[PDB]
Amino acid sequence: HHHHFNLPPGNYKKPVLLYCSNGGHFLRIDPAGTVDGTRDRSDQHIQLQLSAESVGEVYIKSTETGQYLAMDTDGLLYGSQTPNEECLFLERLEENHYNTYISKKHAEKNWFVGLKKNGSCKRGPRTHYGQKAILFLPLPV
Repeated sequence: HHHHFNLPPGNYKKPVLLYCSNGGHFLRIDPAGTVDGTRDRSDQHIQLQLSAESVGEVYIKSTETGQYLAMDTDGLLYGSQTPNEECLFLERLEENHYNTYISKKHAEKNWFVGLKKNGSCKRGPRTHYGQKAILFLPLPV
């Protein structure tokens, strides 16, 4: 393990919005496979369903399009039509409160899912422990 194992409470029984407190955006997976954040809670591409592959390891899927959130070899988030190794994330508790998602494939490099204040996704190498961009709260739909 390259990381701690403090896990968040709550389960995967229902779909959630992944809210980034950094700029106040909900994680959005566009039908074209594009990923970013939006502040519009009426958007139909921010509803996500998480599922556990192993304890603490999850897939994050758009309920609207069925796409899986994934992080590519250069650190960019994208929507994948099929589940692959780039779609698994280590879900952890952070600052005793928030949920963070580390790319399993690139866990040794500490590449996180994160949104900037302007709503754009952060590239894996630009993320790290301590940033506000990596902190999410799973709000009920």
